[PDB]
Amino acid sequence: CPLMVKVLDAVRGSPAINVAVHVFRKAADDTWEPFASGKTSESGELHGLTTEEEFVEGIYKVEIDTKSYWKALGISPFHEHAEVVFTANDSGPRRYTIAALLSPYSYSTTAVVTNP
Amino acid sequence: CPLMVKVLDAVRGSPAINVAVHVFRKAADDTWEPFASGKTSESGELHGLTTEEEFVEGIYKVEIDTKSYWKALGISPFHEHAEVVFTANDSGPRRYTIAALLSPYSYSTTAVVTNP
Amino acid sequence: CPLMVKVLDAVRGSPAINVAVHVFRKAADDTWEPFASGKTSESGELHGLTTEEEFVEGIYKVEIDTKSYWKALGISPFHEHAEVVFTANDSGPRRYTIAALLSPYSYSTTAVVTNP
Amino acid sequence: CPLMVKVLDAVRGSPAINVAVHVFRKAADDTWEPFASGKTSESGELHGLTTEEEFVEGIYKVEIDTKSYWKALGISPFHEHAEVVFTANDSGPRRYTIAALLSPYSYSTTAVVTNP
Ligand SMILES: Oc1c(Br)c(Br)c(Br)c(Br)c1Br
Ligand SMILES: Oc1c(Br)c(Br)c(Br)c(Br)c1Br
Repeated sequence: CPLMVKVLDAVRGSPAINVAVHVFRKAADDTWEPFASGKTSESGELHGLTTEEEFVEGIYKVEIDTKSYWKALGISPFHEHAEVVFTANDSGPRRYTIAALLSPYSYSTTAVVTNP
Repeated sequence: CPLMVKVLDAVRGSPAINVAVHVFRKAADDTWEPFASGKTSESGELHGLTTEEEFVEGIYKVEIDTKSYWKALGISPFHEHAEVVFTANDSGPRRYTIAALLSPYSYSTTAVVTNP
Repeated sequence: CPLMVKVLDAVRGSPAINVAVHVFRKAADDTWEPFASGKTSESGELHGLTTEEEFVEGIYKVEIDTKSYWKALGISPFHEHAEVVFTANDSGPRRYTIAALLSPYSYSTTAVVTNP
Repeated sequence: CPLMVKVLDAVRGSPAINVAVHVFRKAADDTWEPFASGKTSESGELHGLTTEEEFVEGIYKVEIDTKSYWKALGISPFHEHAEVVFTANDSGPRRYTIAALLSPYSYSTTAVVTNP
């Protein structure tokens, strides 16, 4: 899988488990079309969202439902979610790991991109 | 002004100057409607985006044009922009400072909410 | 004052108030000698640590007592403290702002160096 | 191995390869004694620093040589290194992953702690 998402909880110092993640791709008509979704595992990771064949060149958006994650832990966070928007595979296929480091009032997101 | 944005450049170690910032408010149609905008100053700050009278409760999105910023510096960026989506609530501190720390392939955004 | 520290709390989304900060300067014996110290204000800032006359080139260490801060809030922390070690250089901007963004199991520190 | 270090480059969006890492443990006499060292792999990871038997309860310091990393890339960074100081195994053996996200003038470090 060319697209992987990893979510970590900066309060507990652990993977953020069962976090919903939705991926969209900008369509020719400039609207966000559903592309893939899933939930993070016990390791805070989400694999198998797509394939090299399906993951074509385009602008993508990964929305991580951080609000539900914090609310489930008894915390009312600042952000509705964490959304990562980026152009992918414009110079050929690449492997993308989208990491998100979560705190109730702050989050960091990083992309580690490597060749297939 | 109850809403301010501050942006920093983690590569140069300085305020991120002249970064375009657009604020949107979610409408009944669930669409994003332009609310306020501007460019960060020499101190990397943007104030005077709104007033207490106009800044009512609701869902807001702050989009920071990080791609144009890195492009101007000749550094290849990953993200199209940095979006901060949140719900403004009156039963909470009155002033919101959205700080964004930028790196070409990584960014963090934090909300510092305080009283006047 | 050419050196200032600002600390934020990523859990509460506010300035980190009353955090102990100690500055050390590396001596010829390669040991750390106390240089300046204080506690962050209600705005999470610490200024007036030194003067331009005293702040000569050399290696400095800023230690932020993050453990005592989280302990006071009843949240189990990971780090003993946050250390920022750097070389001050005259052939570079004159003012240093060391910002630290705190989470119980994660922290980021950034240097914003500017001219007067 | 109960102690792993992962280093990422936030400018290139890739693992930070060949980064020197030194680990120390506070001795009964309150000085930092050498404990283990190594360099990050092509994946930005450093495994095999210690064992469950050797990694006893104590205060540890992981110093990541970020300066040499940036200098080798033609960049003069702010920090001399990134040092993570923490108490380990005080409630029994744990597995620690110390992650460091690097930028020339900023760095973030997070600890993901899990049971053996
Ligand atoms: O003033 C700030 C600076 Br400078 C940095 Br860097 C960060 Br991160 C945050 Br949050 C604030 Br508020
Ligand atoms: O594996 C990672 C972990 Br763990 C953390 Br924390 C961060 Br930040 C990043 Br980027 C990666 Br990739």
